[PDB]
Amino acid sequence: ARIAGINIPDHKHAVIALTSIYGVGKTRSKAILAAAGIAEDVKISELSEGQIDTLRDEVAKFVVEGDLRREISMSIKRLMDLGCYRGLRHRRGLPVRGQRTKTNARTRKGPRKP
Amino acid sequence: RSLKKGPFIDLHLLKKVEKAVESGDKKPLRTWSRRSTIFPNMIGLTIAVHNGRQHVPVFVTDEMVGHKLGEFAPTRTYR
Amino acid sequence: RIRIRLKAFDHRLIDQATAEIVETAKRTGAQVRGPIPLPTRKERFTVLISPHVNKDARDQYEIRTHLRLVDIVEPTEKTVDALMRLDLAAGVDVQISL
Amino acid sequence: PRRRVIGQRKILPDPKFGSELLAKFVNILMVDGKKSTAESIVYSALETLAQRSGKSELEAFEVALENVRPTVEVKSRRVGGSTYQVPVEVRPVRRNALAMRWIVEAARKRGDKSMALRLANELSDAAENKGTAVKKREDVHRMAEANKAFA
Amino acid sequence: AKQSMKAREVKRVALADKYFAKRAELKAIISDVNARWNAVLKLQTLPRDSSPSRQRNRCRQTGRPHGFLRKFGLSRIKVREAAMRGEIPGLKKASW
Amino acid sequence: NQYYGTGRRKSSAARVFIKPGNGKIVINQRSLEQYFGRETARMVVRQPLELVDMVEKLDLYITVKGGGISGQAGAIRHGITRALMEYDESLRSELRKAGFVTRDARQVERKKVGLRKARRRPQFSKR
RNA sequence: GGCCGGGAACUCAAAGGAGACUGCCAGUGAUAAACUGGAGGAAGGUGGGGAUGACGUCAAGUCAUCAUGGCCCUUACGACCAGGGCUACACACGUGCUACAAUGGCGCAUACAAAGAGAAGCGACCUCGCGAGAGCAAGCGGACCUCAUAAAGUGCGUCGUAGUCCGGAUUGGAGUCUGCAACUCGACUCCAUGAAGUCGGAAUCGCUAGUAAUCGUGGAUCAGAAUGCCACGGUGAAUACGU
Ligand SMILES: [Mg+2]
Ligand SMILES: [Mg+2]
Ligand SMILES: [Mg+2]
Ligand SMILES: [Mg+2]
Ligand SMILES: [Mg+2]
Repeated sequence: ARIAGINIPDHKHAVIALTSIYGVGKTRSKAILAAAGIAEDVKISELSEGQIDTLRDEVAKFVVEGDLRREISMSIKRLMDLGCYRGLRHRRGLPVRGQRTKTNARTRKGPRKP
Repeated sequence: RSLKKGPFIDLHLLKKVEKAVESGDKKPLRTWSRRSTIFPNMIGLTIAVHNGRQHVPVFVTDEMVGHKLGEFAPTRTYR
Repeated sequence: RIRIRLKAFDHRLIDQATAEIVETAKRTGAQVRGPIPLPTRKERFTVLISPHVNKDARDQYEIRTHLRLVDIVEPTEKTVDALMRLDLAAGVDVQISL
Repeated sequence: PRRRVIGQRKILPDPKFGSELLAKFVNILMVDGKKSTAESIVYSALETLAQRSGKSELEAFEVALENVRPTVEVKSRRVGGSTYQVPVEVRPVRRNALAMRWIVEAARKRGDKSMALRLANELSDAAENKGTAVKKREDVHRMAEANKAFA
Repeated sequence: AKQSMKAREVKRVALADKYFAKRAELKAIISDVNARWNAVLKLQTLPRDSSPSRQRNRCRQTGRPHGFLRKFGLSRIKVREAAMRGEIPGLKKASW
Repeated sequence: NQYYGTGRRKSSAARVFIKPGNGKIVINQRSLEQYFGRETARMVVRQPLELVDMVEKLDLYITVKGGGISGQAGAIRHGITRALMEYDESLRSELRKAGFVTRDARQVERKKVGLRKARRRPQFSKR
């Protein structure tokens, strides 16, 4: 089962399977199964080939996989080219939302070095 | 994101934008207010934003409508 | 009708103020069920004891607000006289409402 | 605890079976002061113990606990600049106390699914000894006999 | 505590009734989802020091801008100096 | 005539009654098992009634408010012992040994200034 | 449905009292002080906790809360206003929160608190929105009305040891709220992304019973920002041979 995006999970719930793909998570996973009329507890095993294309159609509406990866990256690359506060804050490797860079910026800034 | 319904701007700076259209653009205007937001009518008009020392020449562009004037003037000098 | 609710801060002040209203009413009149104790609201504050620094050292404060309810069941034209303006108010608030 | 000797306060017994020994056992297993979730693990372990081994209820864990009782322990001196270990006879109140502790600490090091199962597996290998608690009980005993000098 | 800041405070408090309070009825009911015109938002050229939640609420005696309780209307240091001299009714050492 | 006993346990006020009839447990218009008492503090309500000749001795109506699970449970424990005034001062002398008539003076400690909650002094830097 | 006569018992509520004083008994001790033990009692040897911090020390802290000696500036180190900074960033440390999970996560259902605060305020019920919230809009200056549907716990089901339905950082897109104003520099919500971390080196901190620990609520500050602080309750230990 290819299931739209290149990620192919197996031997898990339908709620777990949809969360693994990029651009789709726990909230939308309920909406995709509720639209097609599929239960949360059913596994990928014991599921027909015609039943796959219904879930494949709904996930294909919203932008997912490599298209959404570049959608966020292009909005960053555009925002960096504007010459703004947030733009210079991306490229230099520091927190954009306005967190403290004095201490506890270890996520966005990166590991300690001499 | 912020400001709810309607784009909040300053009154005095709106007259300077209408001056740039009606009387025509000449030079970059030195404005102390960072509170106003960029509009479509502000495209292709030179403006200048104060940030603790002197007004920086910030050129306005088509896609700058989505952000504020204050973002384009960094206050804290580094290096 | 004759629902009167009081307020006083002191641990024993209103006890003497709510005493005199009882024997004045029930002597000439009748009924007068008596003073209901009511729950005390206590506004507990805490402020820094030192003018500078010293987080561990502080002083605690409280203002106990004691309420009472009179409840006279008999509205006679005799007992309403000699009730008003023989209270001799010692800062005790009195209110006449339902 | 210098002048004031304690009164040794008595906890209440186990409400189901009536064993005061199991009342102390549930308290060691208890974490974050949750007695309700603690006993649920303990009872689940005890039911699987007597079923697997095919022995009686109360004496299954008792004989399992009796095997993990320490014979002796040592105390750190620090008197004349050199650290001396002096072996001493552990009391019956402290004997089962340390025994019930080393069952939970041994079960904590396992890589099994539930706390009821992993603790029951420790109780299962108490009678015939391959486990971690039976390795944990014999530690000071290897240091003991050598330290018999100091007494 | 710098009497010019208290003079600045007395100005700040004295503008609350004139420019706002009465004429601050504008923007409350008028600026809402009705029927738009942006000329109501162009009335914000007023002096601004009249603002309803601008004041630090300094202590009335000294003028300290820290520890100001709304009940007493005084700073923490002036609470202890007052309370130990009585003055606040039914106030004493809290212990329970 | 009715037979009354109060009791309480950590700000949990209870009101016990005892009558001579059937052995059904009524608590806040609900059964004993339907008062969720399955885990620890399951039979602490019937702890003072352990060492008695019972079979099916007494009616009981009990109503407790305040506290949580064990606070309401321990209020019924001490409440029934005061409600033994049907049997009066005879059977209490044996009940003195058990210590269920003892009202527990242990109450939750007040929070103190410069402490995290009542005892715990927050840590400090080195020496 | 205490909801409505009514009954005033009781819980709750708070004014005034009783009770716990080594005093009743036993033993030891110079026969005295006191100690150990027992009876009665709800509470026994300062009952538990708080307030209460001697004479003085460290020329300890606060001239920045105020007061005040002296000194100094005085068309300025004053005063007013806009914007900025106090929130920076190759680093180091302390104090907290949330974790690394099956005593737990997630979903549905369900039971039990106390202490508060509230009129320039807390906001039902109702309608709209997935939601934060918005409009309409009773009641109560407060044992009534409002915040408030407390959570751990418990009943079933799912997950079965993985960087995972563990953890939430960071970033993007799109919103609400307070206010002239949220870009520097916010809270909160929605969708999506899912860094590090799988019990932490030497070393170091607190606590002796309703305590450690864990899970929640409220208040002061305040227009709007608590994981801080203060206040409250729920569940609830282990171990004290010794100096
Ligand atoms: Mg002055
Ligand atoms: Mg302010
Ligand atoms: Mg004293
Ligand atoms: Mg000095
Ligand atoms: Mg997660």
